Amino acid sequence: QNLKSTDRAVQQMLDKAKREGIQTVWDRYEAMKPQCGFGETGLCCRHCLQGPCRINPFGDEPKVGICGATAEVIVARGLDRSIAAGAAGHSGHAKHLAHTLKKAVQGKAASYMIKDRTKLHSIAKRLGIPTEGQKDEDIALEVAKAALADFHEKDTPVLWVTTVLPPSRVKVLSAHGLIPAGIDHEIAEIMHRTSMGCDADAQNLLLGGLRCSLADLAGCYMGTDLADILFGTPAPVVTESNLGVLKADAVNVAVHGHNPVLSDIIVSVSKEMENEARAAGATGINVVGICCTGNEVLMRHGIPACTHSVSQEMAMITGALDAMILDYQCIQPSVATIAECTGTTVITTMEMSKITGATHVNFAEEAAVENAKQILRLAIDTFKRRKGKPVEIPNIKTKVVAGFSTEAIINALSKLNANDPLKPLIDNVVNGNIRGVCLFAGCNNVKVPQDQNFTTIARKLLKQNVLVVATGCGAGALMRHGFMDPANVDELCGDGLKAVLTAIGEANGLGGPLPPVLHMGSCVDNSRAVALVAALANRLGVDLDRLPVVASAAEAMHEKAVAIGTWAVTIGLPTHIGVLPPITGSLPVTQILTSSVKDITGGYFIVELDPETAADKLLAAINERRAGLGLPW
Amino acid sequence: QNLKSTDRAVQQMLDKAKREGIQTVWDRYEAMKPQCGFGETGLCCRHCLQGPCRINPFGDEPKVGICGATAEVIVARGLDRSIAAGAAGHSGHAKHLAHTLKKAVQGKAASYMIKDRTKLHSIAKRLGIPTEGQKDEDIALEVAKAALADFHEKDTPVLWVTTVLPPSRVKVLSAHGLIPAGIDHEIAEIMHRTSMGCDADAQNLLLGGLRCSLADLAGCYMGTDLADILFGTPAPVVTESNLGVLKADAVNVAVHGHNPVLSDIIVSVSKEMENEARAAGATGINVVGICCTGNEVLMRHGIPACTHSVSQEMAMITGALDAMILDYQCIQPSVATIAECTGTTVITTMEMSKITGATHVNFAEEAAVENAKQILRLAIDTFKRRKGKPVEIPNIKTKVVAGFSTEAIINALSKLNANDPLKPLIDNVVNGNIRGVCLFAGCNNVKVPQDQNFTTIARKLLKQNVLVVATGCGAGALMRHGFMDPANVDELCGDGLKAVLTAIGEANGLGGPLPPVLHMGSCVDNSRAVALVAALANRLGVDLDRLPVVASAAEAMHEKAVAIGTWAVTIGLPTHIGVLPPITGSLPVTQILTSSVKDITGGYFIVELDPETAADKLLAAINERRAGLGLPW
Ligand code: SF4
Ligand code: SF4
Ligand code: FES
Ligand code: FES
Repeated sequence: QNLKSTDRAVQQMLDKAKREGIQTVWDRYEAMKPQCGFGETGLCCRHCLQGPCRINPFGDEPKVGICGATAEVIVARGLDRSIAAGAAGHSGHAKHLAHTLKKAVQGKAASYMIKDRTKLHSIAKRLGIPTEGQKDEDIALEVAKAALADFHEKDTPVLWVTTVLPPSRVKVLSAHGLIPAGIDHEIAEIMHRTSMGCDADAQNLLLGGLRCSLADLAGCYMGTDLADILFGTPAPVVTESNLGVLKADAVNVAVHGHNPVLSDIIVSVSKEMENEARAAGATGINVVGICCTGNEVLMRHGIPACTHSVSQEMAMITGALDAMILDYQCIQPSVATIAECTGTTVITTMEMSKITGATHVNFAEEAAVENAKQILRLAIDTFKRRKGKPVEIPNIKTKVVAGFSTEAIINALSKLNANDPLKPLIDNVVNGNIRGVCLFAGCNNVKVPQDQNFTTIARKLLKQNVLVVATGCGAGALMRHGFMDPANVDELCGDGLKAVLTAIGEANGLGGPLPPVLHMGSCVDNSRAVALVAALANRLGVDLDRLPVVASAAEAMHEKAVAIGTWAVTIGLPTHIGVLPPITGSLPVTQILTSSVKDITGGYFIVELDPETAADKLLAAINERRAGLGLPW
Repeated sequence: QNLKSTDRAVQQMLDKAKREGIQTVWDRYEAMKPQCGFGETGLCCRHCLQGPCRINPFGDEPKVGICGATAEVIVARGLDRSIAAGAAGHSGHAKHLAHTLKKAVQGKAASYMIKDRTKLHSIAKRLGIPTEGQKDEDIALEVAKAALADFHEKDTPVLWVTTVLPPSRVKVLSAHGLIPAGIDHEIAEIMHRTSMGCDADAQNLLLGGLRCSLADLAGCYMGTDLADILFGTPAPVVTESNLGVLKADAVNVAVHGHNPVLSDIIVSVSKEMENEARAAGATGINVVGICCTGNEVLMRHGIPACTHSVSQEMAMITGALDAMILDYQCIQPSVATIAECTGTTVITTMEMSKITGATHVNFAEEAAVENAKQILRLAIDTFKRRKGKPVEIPNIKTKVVAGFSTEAIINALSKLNANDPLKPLIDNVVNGNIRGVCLFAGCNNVKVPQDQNFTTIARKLLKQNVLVVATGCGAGALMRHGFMDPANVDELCGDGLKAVLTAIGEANGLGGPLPPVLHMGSCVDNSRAVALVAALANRLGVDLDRLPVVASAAEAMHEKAVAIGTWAVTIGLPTHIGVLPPITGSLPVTQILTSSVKDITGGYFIVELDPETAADKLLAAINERRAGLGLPW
């Protein structure tokens, strides 16, 4: 089972599923082999009904699409629709939060409120919305208004791009026409330009894709900003991760999907319902997180993380998961089928994301506390029905220190330098105690043994003194393998990095270091990494493409991860991807994305499936930047 | 060559291309056979990097997507992205026109103006924009404002849906949550819901697709409205079609693509440049149309139509096409490669639609007359370079009467009844002289011998007294085979229909009938058909799904045609498609789109690849509606 997952709790559940004849994501992958080579290389097009068209990677005909579309056009068009789809998901998320903030300050949804007043005012100030003399509810109205207005064309470009990147970066992107006009505007224009008989120049196509990736960044940043206003900016917290956080004698409820609008409320109400749960024979309600909405409540409330991404079905296989509460994105629809076997109540809550066979409970922000009790009451009923059944919760978990928003990282550093909090970080970059910064982001992928690329690359970078930060299921992978436990700093970290992590943790009075990897939050919270890196660029007076900062989507899966990787490249970072994206069928497109895009944005993709080799390449990219700043490396 | 195209001019050029070794769309189709069966049935998914996933239509594994996505989810998600892509193209078109109207009345683009004042005021009135006491430029500002606002969420739904359908239809659609909130909003929500681990219920998915098809209708209607304001509402015109409208001794310039913003200007300036052309040795500038922008200038200016859709390359093979001026959509990118062989100058003009190897000339509405002269001067240079070369223009053309906007049809009918212009049409429906109405729309497709389904079905309906109207390349197909020449009414039309066409043409004082098929314009001008049908519903006091009106996308190709077919079904029409859409891999999805959707919208798809059989089915659908209104049939 070690070939399927490096997670020991997951291996245990794989044996249980095998015993019980429950089919998993790894079984459905095996049954799909060998996979279509035209699709894996990107050489397939179904954009019109004359299709499908395919192109042999090598050999004889077919060599060209029926309408004349070349390999490089087919490959670029497919990549562009992937980016637009990713943009649409982060965008839908952010829009949901904007409507929620508006409803809240309109007296239309009392379960919600302005919790982070300081964040509200600073966002307002960055957007140019006057706060002086204004009611909080009115400033929030204006901020929600601004969020909604960035989805479409208007007199300004998308402000959740132009106001969050340093002016030098914005000017570089404007010079190539890459600043988005509107988030949903860019998505539609991509779908237009990639439809039949439209855009048919690889460079032109890919420039459109860079601009749409910045629409995805906007949606990520907007999501983070709005969730922080509504639910609070994260600060350091300690909790646990992996299947052992389930408790046989509790009502176990997974929150799964993406939007905290839902899960934050589940968390607060579940506390209101402890006695009801106790009456039904449970110790209480055990809320646990899966995928990004689980990261959101881990970051803000210390809710333990159960599992992530590719292994999400295994939480159900324990037999102890009473409910799985979903909103949207990255939920394997297999869970609805598996539920019949495992007794789990799968509940969908959003009108645009249903799963045949799951129970659907409309979630209205207006009725949030009421709807959440209805949902938790299904959970308690389910708990009562497994009275007497044996469960198999692997007794396996790790300790997780998390909650490192950019504000929290700045505050932590401020203990070493109150008026110039970034300076201590930059001092150690310069003296070599910190070689550079690597962001791990994105998914697990069934083609890669689960977490093997994230932990292999992270180990080699940490030994090399790289400051490692993580989000989404990259954070999931590293938390489940101990990388967020400060007790593993001695084992994992090079001396220089250890020194810095220890110097900062001591100064935050905890007699021990920060953890080996800093968990910066959900995948929209990749925007936090951007804020940090942009703050560093600004403090240094250089652009981002001169900083010794890289990203790694080491086991990428979702269209969203493709969108994130592309905007990492667009804002100037060397960006590793550890799964093959469908571009290998076109050497010209590959060459653009791994090399000449350096001349446009200064970032570039690093395609490398071998994790030790990837680590080497990421170190070389870091050290090259070090060299360009005139530092030793 | 009769197996490739039923057009004799196209057959002649196919022989020339074969002789000269120039590869065509039919050669690239042959080279693609046999085509992938997973893609043709819809059983393939590439929405994440764990893919590609496929599902055997029959047999053993694989039976399910790696994430658990079932055949019916994969099929519905693919269909939904097709609809969104179609919506995005009609939407981009309409947006282009809205910005153009705004620029114009802002003094920012003098080449453009309000030409149809009456249309401006009636649109303003239907939108609720006050006109009383207001300057035309201010009303136009407000109308452009309203157009732009329908792309996004706001206090009202999309008004180019809710104000163009009768209230009873809007209430039916609202009851199922099908009214779009915003055009680009719906496109992005589709891309979101169809991304991995999101919407996974076929019924839910397809309801989203119906709503996004109404966003496509909005964009079509908005495009028609805005192009009519700027360039004039069409009125009856006489011209010609097919390759014989090219003239060896003229500068032959094709306008190709979709937006009249461009082609209308090419038309007017080309007249300014006749002497320049005469100086270079040409008789003058011969502007001819291809695909929908060619329909637009045919409808408004009587510009002859050269060719359409699948056979567009053949205009170049004549050796006489000096320039092909493009904006976006449905242009085979092969034209850039073919140009090197044929001497044609291919010119792109829109930043989001370039073709490697073509010359690009930025077109700015602000500089429209200047840019258009630069472009025509490339044309004249090209003409001069084929001095002495032999050309092969097939001496083959048809006469085309066209320009039947809904306003023109109402005016024509008004000659038989001034204050109740629709009544004479309805009288003849009732007495049986008109069996019902069929709209032919959409593309040619290389899998079908060109035009064979459109003319076979049209012949059998016309004999049965059906009033046939047509748009886009369905209009192209029928015009090129004589169906828009009033001299063929005796041959083609049943006696009842002949009677009516003759009664109306005589009353419009022309001593002869209207043509056998009424050309209602480009594919956005399918909205004109909607206005007519809605006016008929309103005059009858019934909804559209009680009218004896059907649609046929008999040789569909583009995502746009899929979008149009789906909104035809959504507003209540029996809607034929004559090519297989990728839904056959899922019987539940097929059953929804061909049968239970009747219970939701009253319309339904009719999938039939055999044209005689299709005609039978369309007649049965018409006669069933006749029966439901209590009429004989
Ligand atoms: S767009 Fe071109 S390459 Fe794609 S399916 Fe249609 S004919 Fe084939
Ligand atoms: S979304 Fe599901 S069915 Fe589609 S490629 Fe990914 S794993 Fe396969
Ligand atoms: S030919 Fe397999 S993905 Fe299309
Ligand atoms: S397997 Fe051929 S279209 Fe994907």
